[PDB]
Amino acid sequence: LRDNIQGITKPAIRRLARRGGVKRISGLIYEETRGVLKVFLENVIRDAVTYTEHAKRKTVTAMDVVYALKRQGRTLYGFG
Amino acid sequence: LRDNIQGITKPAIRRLARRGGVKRISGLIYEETRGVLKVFLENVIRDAVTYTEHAKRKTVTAMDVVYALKRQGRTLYGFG
Amino acid sequence: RSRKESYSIYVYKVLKQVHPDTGISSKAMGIMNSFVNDIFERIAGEASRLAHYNKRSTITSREIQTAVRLLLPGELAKHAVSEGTKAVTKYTSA
Amino acid sequence: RSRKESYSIYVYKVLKQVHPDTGISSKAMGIMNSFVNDIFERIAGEASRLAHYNKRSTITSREIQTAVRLLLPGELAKHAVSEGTKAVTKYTSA
Amino acid sequence: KPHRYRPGTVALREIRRYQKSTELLIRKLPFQRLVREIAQDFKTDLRFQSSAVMALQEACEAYLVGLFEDTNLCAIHAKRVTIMPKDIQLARRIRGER
Amino acid sequence: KPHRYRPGTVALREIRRYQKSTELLIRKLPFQRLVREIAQDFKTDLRFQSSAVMALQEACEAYLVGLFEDTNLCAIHAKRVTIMPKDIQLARRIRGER
Amino acid sequence: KARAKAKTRSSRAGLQFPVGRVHRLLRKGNYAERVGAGAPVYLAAVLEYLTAEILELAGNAARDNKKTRIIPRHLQLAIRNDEELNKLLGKVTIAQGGVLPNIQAVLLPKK
Amino acid sequence: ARAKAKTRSSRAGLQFPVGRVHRLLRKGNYAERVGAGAPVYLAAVLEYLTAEILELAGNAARDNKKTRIIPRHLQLAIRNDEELNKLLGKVTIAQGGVLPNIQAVLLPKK
DNA sequence: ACAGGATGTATATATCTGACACGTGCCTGGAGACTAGGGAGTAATCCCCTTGGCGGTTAAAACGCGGGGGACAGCGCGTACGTGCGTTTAAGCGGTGCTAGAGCTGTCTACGACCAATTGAGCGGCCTCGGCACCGGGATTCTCCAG
DNA sequence: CTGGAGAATCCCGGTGCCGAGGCCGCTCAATTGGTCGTAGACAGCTCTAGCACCGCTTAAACGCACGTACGCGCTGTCCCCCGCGTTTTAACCGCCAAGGGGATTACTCCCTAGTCTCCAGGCACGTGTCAGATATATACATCCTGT
Repeated sequence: LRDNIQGITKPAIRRLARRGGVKRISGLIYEETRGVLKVFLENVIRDAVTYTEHAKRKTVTAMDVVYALKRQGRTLYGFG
Repeated sequence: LRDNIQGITKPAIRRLARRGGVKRISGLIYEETRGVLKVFLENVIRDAVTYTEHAKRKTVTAMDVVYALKRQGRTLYGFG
Repeated sequence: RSRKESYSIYVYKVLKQVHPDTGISSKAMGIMNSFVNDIFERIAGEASRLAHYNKRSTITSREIQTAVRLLLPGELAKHAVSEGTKAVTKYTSA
Repeated sequence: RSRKESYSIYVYKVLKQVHPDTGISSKAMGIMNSFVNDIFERIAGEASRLAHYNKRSTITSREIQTAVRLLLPGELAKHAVSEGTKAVTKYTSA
Repeated sequence: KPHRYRPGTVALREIRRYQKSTELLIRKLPFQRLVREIAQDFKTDLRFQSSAVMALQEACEAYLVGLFEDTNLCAIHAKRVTIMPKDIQLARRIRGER
Repeated sequence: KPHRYRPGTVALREIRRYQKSTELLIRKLPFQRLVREIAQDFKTDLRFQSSAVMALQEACEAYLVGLFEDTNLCAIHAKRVTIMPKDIQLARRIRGER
Repeated sequence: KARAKAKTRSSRAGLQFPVGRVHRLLRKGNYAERVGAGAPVYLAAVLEYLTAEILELAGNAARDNKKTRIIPRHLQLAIRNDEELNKLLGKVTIAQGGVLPNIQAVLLPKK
Repeated sequence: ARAKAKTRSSRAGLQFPVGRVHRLLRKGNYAERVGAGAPVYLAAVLEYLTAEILELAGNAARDNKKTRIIPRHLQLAIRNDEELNKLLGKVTIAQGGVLPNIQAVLLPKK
């Protein structure tokens, strides 16, 4: 897989901003948002894959994701 | 023991802002800083007093303050 | 096979106690389950730290009470302390 | 009198093996002791959670390794993993 | 003469729409591909539960919405109604994410 | 005519002075009285170790210095050099105090 | 051999949350080498009270949404509308919960 | 006749106490069992982190023309090293001060 | 853009001075040795459930365009804040004394672990009906241009 | 300051469908009951240090006066983003199929708890002595007014 960060499209980022109560959006916001989302996703996935490797597993479970999230202070309800 | 928040003087808040790299300070900054300092101190002291009361002591120790800070994600090094 | 475990029946009992004619979905039930597990872990960890600080090898109702009034804010902590105290006093009698 | 515990002599040994002609103040030594205690507590708690997640009752060197690479960032994590693996190998070798 | 809402009113209408709603605002398949790409950067030939990718998407959307709330606060603080990358950078710097 | 420095220059020199040093910038006795007054409502006849008051002062000064750094960033964001209460409010709101 | 009829500890405490299950979890969680008899009772009471608060507020959020079933959106609305509950769960994200509807005053039309 | 005692720190080539770390692991109730290699691994990690921060702090002390590490030097060492700063970004060093930095917009105009 | 005048700040030496680092004596807590038992590693199996592909529908994304409204640069002004000085105030230092309470220390008792038998609470599975999602049609409200 | 067209939104009424909730069987985990060991509560003694007070010095706070530069309001201009229509595209849904590996069970072995004895590593204490503040004097380093 490659260049899949472009799958996070401009209208999707606009919708996320609208949920954040953003009225007007600069043109440079979308690339910045893709970068910050990539950084956040990299951190969470790195911790989750570390949890997966500790269990000698080859499948990343939802438990790994929620443990990774609550490790970053982003504790998530609804998946265990 | 009343109105001891005014003991946090305008020059003291000015020095604190100078250490924070603040070149120019508005005149209404000092009361706001006293308010935020009061809130922060109330939180930390409340936690420290809770720790002290659980130990059945009546002197707030340095360890109680350190634990109170560490509970709030503001761990302090240099007191145990 | 296996056998899982959750607070689903207890959360449902409390819901029927506080809202008799209100249901709850599986996603909301899972969120309540995660909430109960999270608060349990927070209170138990703070009580464990209290017992370790005070060089105690047992977690008592005092440790749980202090952990509750540390983690929970304000009126939430006050009412939680009242509920825990009344439950302990009711349990001791019976 | 009493009997207290600290990492002061170990921090001093490490300082002498990393900076022979350099001292350390009492406040700096206390800060280093607090740092060692805090990192110990962080790593041990993360390893405890790792053991509890996988339904394990023992904390081994692999739990500590996973906790270290979960807690330390970047080059610190890999260097610490290298140091720990080297120490474990040359400890089991003797 | 075609009808045209003035600039901003449709923006406010979709602000209300996406704050009232609760569904995921990112397409599922592109996000899953992004997640798998990052994971393959970390570990080769990994596998993901559907709930794992769903939890990742819920967390990422919550993080981005909160970040955009802080960014909007930063933009309004500068007497602006348009969010700019400087607002995002300031919000992340104050949050400590930098 | 007496020599005078232009506004902001001695301010910069004491920025450098107070970022070069490490001592506590709040007077010890007023802060200790404030700590005892705040603690008196939680519990009466309460006592404090000297190290406890020192730790409280160190933590409070570190917190206020960090808050003033974030406040300075907020003021610069609004194209100003004077920090204002709105800047402290924005910094605390983004940090999570509000 | 005249064993008395078993009474669950939750019933003795007058609770709905399981005192025995909480006691086992406290023992197995490596929190301390010993767990008092009143510790699971107190912890179960606190958990039940917090669950009751959240469920009451979420049922209220379902009432004015004219829904007879609690969904994640109702839990999110209840938690973020209550200042104390929001403070308790400030770092927690609720899946399929959404956000509170709020628009800044400067973004509204100026008239 | 017992053999000559050898500390597990010496057996692992470490300065930090493997025995004390093992006892603290078994007494902090992190798990009901603690492996043999876990304390030596943890002691190695702690000793490495101590070595890193002390190396940087001693360099700061040398740059400050002082032969004794004080809290200021530890603060400079932690905050200048971005990984060490990330590890200790939520901790405050007592008597450590702050990094000397002024925003460029505040500098004199001309 | 350059003198020079002035104030501030790194250098450069004496000079005590506490704090540091090192030496000692204990003593308690690691280390050597050995035993038992259960946790976990490994192997086998099985069956979710994850991945991959295909095809149709269409919702959403991408693109283009017109324009308006918001970002931003520039200007003016007036007031708030920085700077400096003389005055006041209370912090800080250094004593002194005293006593409240932290910190062991020994007894013992009540409380929690542990073991065995028992049973009923709770979980897995099945089933069904009604709450809510969907769809279609007014009713209503808000927007925006044109007056 | 409204009128009216237009578009979005809300209220309502009728299918329908799938998942929330109730029922049932089983089983394993909570109960009960009884015992035993030790954790801590509890009284008591000690002696540390926290509190309170006093006086003197002087650093710091404070109040005032002045001027300046910065915040903020206003204006223009301009171009960037928003609203909208059209075309494209790939997301989504449904279905199928295969096999990877999660996950459950059985066996055994080896690794860790627990003990007992023993000794030496580390801690409390004491003590020289030397980085290191701390006063000088000095040599620039900038700041700012003036030309």
